[PDB]
This record gives sequence, structure tokens and C-alpha cells, in this order.
Amino acid sequence: SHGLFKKLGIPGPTPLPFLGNILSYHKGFCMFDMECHKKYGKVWGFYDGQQPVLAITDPDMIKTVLVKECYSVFTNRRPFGPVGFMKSAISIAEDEEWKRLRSLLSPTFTSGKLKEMVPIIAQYGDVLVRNLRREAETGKPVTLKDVFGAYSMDVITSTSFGVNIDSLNNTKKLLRFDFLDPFFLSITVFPFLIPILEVLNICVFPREVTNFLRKSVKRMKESVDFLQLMIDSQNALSDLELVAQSIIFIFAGYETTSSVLSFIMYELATHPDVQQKLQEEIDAVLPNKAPPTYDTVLQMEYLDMVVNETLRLFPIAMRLERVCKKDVEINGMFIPKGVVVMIPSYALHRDPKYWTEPEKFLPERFSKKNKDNIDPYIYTPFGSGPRNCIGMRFALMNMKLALIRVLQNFSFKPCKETQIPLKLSLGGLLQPEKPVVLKVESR
Amino acid sequence: SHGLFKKLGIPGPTPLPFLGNILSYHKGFCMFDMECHKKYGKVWGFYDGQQPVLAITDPDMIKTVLVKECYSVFTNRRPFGPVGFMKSAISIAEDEEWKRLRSLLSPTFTSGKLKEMVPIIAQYGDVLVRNLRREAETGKPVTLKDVFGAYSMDVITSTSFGVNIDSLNNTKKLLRFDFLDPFFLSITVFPFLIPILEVLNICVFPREVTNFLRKSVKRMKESVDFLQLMIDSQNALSDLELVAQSIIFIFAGYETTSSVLSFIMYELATHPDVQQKLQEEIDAVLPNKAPPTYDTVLQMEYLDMVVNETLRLFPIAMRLERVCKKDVEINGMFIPKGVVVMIPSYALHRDPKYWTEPEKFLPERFSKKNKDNIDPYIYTPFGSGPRNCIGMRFALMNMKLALIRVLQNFSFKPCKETQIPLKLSLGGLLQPEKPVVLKVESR
Ligand code: HEM
Ligand code: HEM
Ligand SMILES: CC(C)(C)OC(=O)N[C@@H](CS[C@@H](Cc1ccccc1)C(=O)NCCc1cccnc1)Cc1cccc2ccccc12
Ligand SMILES: CC(C)(C)OC(=O)N[C@@H](CS[C@@H](Cc1ccccc1)C(=O)NCCc1cccnc1)Cc1cccc2ccccc12
Repeated sequence: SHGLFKKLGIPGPTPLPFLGNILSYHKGFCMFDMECHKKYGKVWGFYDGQQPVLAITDPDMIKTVLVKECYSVFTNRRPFGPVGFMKSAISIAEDEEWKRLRSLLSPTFTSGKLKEMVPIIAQYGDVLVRNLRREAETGKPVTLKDVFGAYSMDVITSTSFGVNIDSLNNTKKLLRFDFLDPFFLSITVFPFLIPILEVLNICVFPREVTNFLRKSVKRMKESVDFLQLMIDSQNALSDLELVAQSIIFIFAGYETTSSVLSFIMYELATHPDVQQKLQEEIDAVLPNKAPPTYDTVLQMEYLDMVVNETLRLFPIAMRLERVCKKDVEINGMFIPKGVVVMIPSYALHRDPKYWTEPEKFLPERFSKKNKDNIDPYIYTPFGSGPRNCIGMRFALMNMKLALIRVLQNFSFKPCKETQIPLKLSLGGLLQPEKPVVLKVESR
Repeated sequence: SHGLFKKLGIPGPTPLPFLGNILSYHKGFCMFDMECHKKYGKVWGFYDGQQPVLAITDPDMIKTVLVKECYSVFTNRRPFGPVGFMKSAISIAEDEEWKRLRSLLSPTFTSGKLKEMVPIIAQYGDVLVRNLRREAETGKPVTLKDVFGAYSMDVITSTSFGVNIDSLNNTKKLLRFDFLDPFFLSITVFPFLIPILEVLNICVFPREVTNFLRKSVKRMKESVDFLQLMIDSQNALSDLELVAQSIIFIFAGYETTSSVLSFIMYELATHPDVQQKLQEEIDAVLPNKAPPTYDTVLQMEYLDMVVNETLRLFPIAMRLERVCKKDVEINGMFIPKGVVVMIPSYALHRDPKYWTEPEKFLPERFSKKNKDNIDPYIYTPFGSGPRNCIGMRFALMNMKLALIRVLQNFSFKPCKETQIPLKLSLGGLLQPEKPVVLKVESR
């Protein structure tokens, strides 16, 4: 089974038996994807155990898989287990059950619904300043992820449910999902062990965080919100499926929002001029520290360039994947049934044949003077096509709203302990080795 | 393999294939052991999957297995996995590695060392009264296990290490070891799945409590104690084996001490006369609320009768087991290699052919006028022989010391919510269904 890509004439590193090519993951997913993108070219294949992976970098081929041939062939992501009752979570769900859930939740983030959330997000923007002013009046390096995470948690809890929480350090036991070496190295490389753990109620999500969130949502039936949108569409949605969806939203609303914001601040400190240009624009659109509104956030263009260049340098995706569910021949390339087509997003976001000086932080790539020279199937921080990020527009809102309220009040300088250059987590997920600490100064 | 006991002419319930007799565990271990002890007699056999179990109730046969033929045949308990690095814990350890550890820790609880711990245990006895006086001056039903557990934790931490903690509710993340239905039903009945989970770092003890206790012991190398006894015998003991032993002591020092004390209080409230007779003796040996000392505790005889009758009614053991490691013929009964000889302690502690009115709490069984009519191989709350409870003498001390300090100061009456009669946990471990709540009144 380790000779499929040799058959199709698709290059790739030689796999060791059983292990495939996982030993190349010692420098992490991303360093391996960049190496092969240089070593082999536009299309190559490797193995995660006995699961062949077809990496494609052709924008047409990427558009065909993400957008064109989505509903017919490339509908599902690579399977993820054991998960227990989280099998109904939309992002894991497959085929018709996913389509049923995706439409069931698409009206959550309409521009009408997102506008309604601006007065709610406006409250916790001030709690963020106050919690910052404390660690600013005392010259004490601030761990941004702790205070950003404290902010994103309060926002996602109210925008989708109705519960608040003010720093009583729903308590954000969102402390699981620790990706790394075993026991994930075993499952991806030895896959039929997943049905074993499933029948044992063994779950990659710990029992503590689940039963804690399993009950907490029950207190959320106080007698239009996301949860208010689910019972109105239940009145056939299970009582347990509703919780699985909730857990998806709370996690992504906390981790990803606080992570990208932290990455964003590290970039603004390491480039003081960029932070000046961005602060000068926020005072131009919202003077006297004017309250940021839905229409002002979409107006700020440099803010959007700072968000996207950060997302370019730190794609919290790294890869996009779809399982090819039947034989096809996309763009003159036959692809057998079962292969996992993979888009190496991280490598694509640094390919010198698309970006000038790819490693340097330069918001000016995404200027309207230059954003024409940017292929939207090379740069897809929120994915693309029917199965792209369902929270994209809301997340770009929540991040931009907070970036405004903070930059109106403080500035950010590096510390002695600030890791420069920042080493990415050579592990699995896209994080830093050492956390991000920056000095905060009040204006 | 389900026909061994049919071969040996040893009666027992018919096993279903694969499952054996585990379906009889619906009423818990103990109800099943009492039924068979009546249904079949002095010796019977069943199956926990494909592991046959020989239950023996003959005192001679019990003495032979626990005491006589211990070192040669019945050395090890039934195997317990997956456990990870806890394989070196003395209570799991086997053959020569256990003997090495058992001698290495036997001098921990000498009468010289136990006497040294009385002035230490005397401190937290007063914190127990104060924490009781709060919930006593406010007529609020008290959960005994919470406050007893808060006490036993402070005692075991200092008597073996040197760290204290005063109710800041080592924080006693001793909240794992949840025995019950799956995934334990799978392992005991389907056993070769244990080596699977072992190679995945999967562990019946959660990673949170381990890494929390794995590090906390490192802070315990401040530059004669249990820990002080281990490095002096290390100067070949591993750095990791030392932690595994510690985890054994902290758990048993917290859970079992607080559990038996809770059971003891429920019995004293449901029998007001017994509590009067016990309080009258404590005032006779320690008047003016005299501080309890090593020699006064061993002097109190009714205190000892209240502890043992409670332990008779609630054997935190329920069963004792040893793996028969080679073919033998004990007491005219051949026993093949591999069988798990089992002593059904709970059933034996209520056999009407040894105790008069076995279900009624009656301290007067264990009076020196009657303690001759009590077979020490029927009543073994601390086991027996070389592998009996290594903490027995210290636990009987710690419990009796606390029972004195509390009964000197308060009395205990039932509540409206106090479960009467107390339903045992129909689950696995020996606990109650509903927790024990009792009214506290100051004298
Ligand atoms: C900077 C923030 C975020 C980024 C960069 C991001 C990116 C992504 C990406 C790349 C995907 C996979 C898309 C694909 O396979 O084509 C995805 C999926 C998803 N995201 Fe996000 N996301 C972000 C924030 C959020 C937020 C705030 C939510 C709130 C609910 C959210 C909910 C989801 C869901 C439910 C999916 C599942 C998509 C499906 O299979 O239908 N994301 N996201
Ligand atoms: C009421 C309190 C306790 C009771 C009823 C009790 C009872 C028992 C029993 C029945 C056994 C198995 C004996 C056998 O198989 O023959 C045992 C083993 C053990 N107990 Fe306890 N115990 C108590 C408290 C403690 C305490 C406070 C410690 C403190 C360290 C402790 C440490 C141990 C250890 C290390 C073993 C392992 C024996 C071995 O395999 O060498 N126990 N206990
Ligand atoms: C990537 C790796 C190897 C670390 O593995 C996974 O992250 N794979 C998840 C399933 S694909 C994930 C989308 C995604 C793909 C690639 C990169 C980043 C995200 C997705 O849709 N995530 C749902 C919410 C979310 C998270 C982050 C950003 N946007 C949205 C498995 C997973 C992760 C975390 C929480 C989960 C909760 C319930 C069910 C599955 C969960
Ligand atoms: C009994 C059942 C099915 C619930 O299973 C186990 O309890 N079987 C344990 C291994 S035999 C246990 C002795 C024992 C036998 C029978 C009944 C009660 C106790 C033993 O020696 N326990 C060590 C400390 C202790 C506990 C209680 C009382 N006295 C001492 C497995 C086990 C349990 C708890 C913590 C552990 C920590 C490290 C390694 C193993 C551990």
C-alpha cells in the first residue's frame, strides 16, 4: 500500500514500513511541507502510516477541491477519533448530516446578526482596557494570551448564549486538546485502534472538560441567540447534538481569537512604525476614543492589512484537507478514492514564487495598490468553498473590535524575556514555544 | 476455558461466553459474593471473563494463602493495568521487586516512628474542631467526608513529607480512581487490551493528577521522614519509583482514613447510646479534654470496639485476592496455576454461622469477654500475612486520635436528609450512594 504514489508517477519521500513518512515530522508539519514543496514541486505525495496524502499547490486544483468538486467528491475532512458523542459536531460531521447542520447554523453570523453583537462586544472591550491598565500601571510584563483569552471567553459566551463572567480566574476549562506525540502518533499511523477506544468511552477530549461543559449547557435553558436558534430549529435535533455544537463554538471562540490577537501584538511591537501607522488611523476613524461600531471596523483598511499579514505568517490552519470519496481526474491528474488531498497552507503562505520577502512582516502586501497580486487560492486563512470557516466574518470582527479598543489606550514594547525571534511551536498545533510577553504603556 | 471449575468439581454459576459471570455484578461485588456463599457453600468458582476465580471461606485455607504459602505461591495480587509508571508502586509490584520495596518501607511505621507522629497529628486535631465549630455554631448539616478528608490530607502530608495545608479548598486532586462500569468492564473481561493502552501512555490514573503530583514531589526535596527514609536508602531506587510510592501513601492516607471515619460517625449517630458510652470513656481516660497521647489511644478499649465493628460492617476491602503462581494442593484441594484465589471478605464479615445478628451494629462482639469467639481469618479488615496493610497500625492510630478530639467537643445527630438506612454504593468501591450528612452540636 506504500507504492501508490510511485504508481501514479507522483514524487515524494520514500516511506518506511508501517510508519510511512511520519519520522519527517520531527521539525513539525510545516517545515516538512516547505521542504517537500521545494524538493518535489507543485504536487507530491507522502504517507501518514497507510493513509496516502496528495499535497497540491495548484490554485486551479485547490479551487476545484475546495470550491468546485466539494459537494460531490471532497466533502469530508480526514476522520478524527475517538471522539465519543462529539461525532455530531459540525466540523467532524460527514455527508448529509453535515449539510443538515451547516445550514442549521449558517444564519448565526449574518450581517444583521453580527451587527447586533457590536453593542455586546463593546462592553468587554472596556474590561480589557481596565485589566490591562492594572498590569500597565505596575510595570509588569503581561502574558497577552491570558488576558486576551480572558476577553474572548466573555465575548463568545454572551454572543451565542447569554452568560457573562468577569475574570474569576464555562470557567474556560477549555484547557484540553493537547496535540503532540503519543497517543496521537499511534492513531494516525495505526488507525484501526480508533474503533477500540470508541467502544471503551475513551475520548481524545478529557471527561472532565466534557461533563463540565455537558452540564453547564443544561443551566443554559433559562425560561435571538445561537442557542435560541437551535431549539427554534428543534421544536430533528438531539438534546446531545446541541451540546456538541456548543463545545465547537466555545473552543474556537476562545483559543483562536486569543491566539491570533497575541500573534498580532507580537508583530506590532517588533515593528514600532507599523503600530504608529495603525494607531494614527484608529484615531482618524474614531477620535476622542470614539466607540467602535460595525461600520467603522469595516472602514479601517490598515487594520485589515495588519490582521491578514499576521494570519499569513501564522496560519492557524497550516494545512487544509478533504477526503477524496471516489475516483476523479482533476486538472489532468487522476486521484484514487481514499486519498486525502491536502493543501499545505503554511508553505503556500511563504512561497517565494508568490510573495516578495515572505518571512518579513509587511502589511503593504495587502494594500489595495497590491492586493490584486494575491491569489485567493494561495492565501486562505479561513479556508474556502462551502466548508470554509463558518465563523470567519465574526472572528475578523471580534479581533478588529478589540484591536481598536486596546490600541486607542495603550502601546506595546518588547521585554527582555520576549522571545525574539519567536520560535513556533515545533510541536503540532500552531503556537509559540515560549508564551508572548510584552510591555504595556498607557497613553 | 470456561469449564475449569466444572472439571475440578467446584460449584459455581454458569458463565456466559466471553462475559463469564460479570452480569451477576449488577448488584455489586458484595451482593453476588453473599448469594454464592449461600448458594454453593465453603468453596466455589466463577469467571471474570476468562480469568477463573476460586472463592475460599475456610479459615485454614485462608491462613494458608495469606500467611503460609505466601512467598512461594500466592505472592502477587490480580494484575492492574494500564498504569504506566505506577507499575513500581509497592501494592501493584510483583515477586522480587515487591519484596525489595516492602522491606524498604516497613520501618516507616514502627512504634518508635508512630509515637513521633502523635505531636504532629495533635495539631490538626484542633483545626478539625474549629472547622467543625463553624458548621456547628451555624446549624447547617455537615458533609463529614469533606471535613474528614480535609483532616486526613493535612496529616498524611506532614507525617511522610513535611508540607502542611490549612483548608484552602497536594491540593487533594486525589479525585480520580473512579471505579465502575466501562472502561473497567472491558479490561477485566477482555484483558489483552491492557498492553494496547500501555504503549499509548494511556493510564487508568488521569494525566492531570499524575503530572500535578509528579511535579509536587519535586518541590519535596527541600535542602526522619518517609521521604527522608527513601533518599537515605537511595544514596538502587529510581527518582520516578520514589514518586509512585508517594502517590500510594497520599491516596490511602486521604481516602480510606476519611471514609472509615465517615462510616464510623454514621454508626454513632444511629445509635445514641453507643456514642454516650464511648464519650464517657474518652472523658475517663482524658479528662478536662486532656491531649490524647500514643499510650492513651491504645488504652481505650471501647474506641477499639467501635472502630472494628464499623470496619466489620464496611470492609473497604470487600475481597482479598492472590494470584496462584504454580500448581498446588492446599487443604486437600488442587488449585491450578493461574487461578485467582479470592477471599470474599464482605460476605465473611456477615456470615450468620460466625456472627450473631450480622447486620446489626453491635460493638459488644469485639469485647474481651467475647473477642475469643472471633476467627482472625474471617475478620481481616487489614488483610493478613506478609502482604497485609502496611499502614494498618498508623491508620488505626490516626482514626482513633481524631475520634477522640472530636467526641470530646461535639455530638452527632441524624438529619432529615441523612440516608437511613444508608444504601451502599451499588457500584464498585465501598462507598455510600448519598454522602453522609449529620447534625453537629457543641458540648
Ligand atoms: C482567526 C480566527 C479563525 C481562523 C483563522 C479560522 C480558520 C478556519 C479554517 C481554516 C477552517 C477550515 C476551513 C476549510 O477546511 O476550508 C475553519 C473551520 C471552522 N471554523 Fe474557524 N477560524 C477562525 C475562527 C473561528 C471562530 C471564531 C469560530 C466560531 C464558531 C469558528 C468556527 C469554525 C467552524 C464551525 C468550522 C467548521 C467548518 C465546517 O467543517 O463546516 N472559527 N476555521
Ligand atoms: C482503615 C484504613 C485501612 C484499611 C481498612 C486498609 C486495608 C488494607 C487491605 C485489606 C489491604 C490488602 C491486604 C491484603 O491483601 O492482605 C491493604 C493494603 C495496603 N495498604 Fe491499607 N488499609 C487502610 C489504610 C492504609 C493507610 C493509611 C495506608 C498508608 C500508607 C495504607 C497503605 C497500604 C499499602 C501500601 C498496601 C499495599 C500492601 C502490599 O501489597 O504490600 N493503607 N490495606
Ligand atoms: C489541525 C489539528 C491537527 C491540530 O487537528 C484539529 O484541530 N482538528 C479538528 C477537526 S478540523 C478543525 C479545522 C482545522 C483544520 C486545520 C487546521 C486548523 C483547524 C475544526 O473544524 N475545529 C473545530 C473548531 C475550530 C477550531 C480551531 C479553529 N477553527 C475552528 C478537531 C477538533 C479540534 C478542537 C476542538 C474540537 C471540538 C470538537 C470536535 C473537534 C475538535
Ligand atoms: C479494589 C478495587 C477493585 C476498587 O481496586 C483497587 O483498589 N486496586 C488497587 C490495587 S490493590 C489495593 C488493595 C485493596 C484490595 C481490595 C480492596 C481494597 C484495597 C491497594 O493496595 N491500593 C494501594 C493504596 C491503598 C488504597 C486503599 C486502601 N489501602 C491502600 C489499585 C489502586 C487503587 C488506588 C490507588 C492506587 C495507586 C497506585 C497504584 C494502584 C492503586
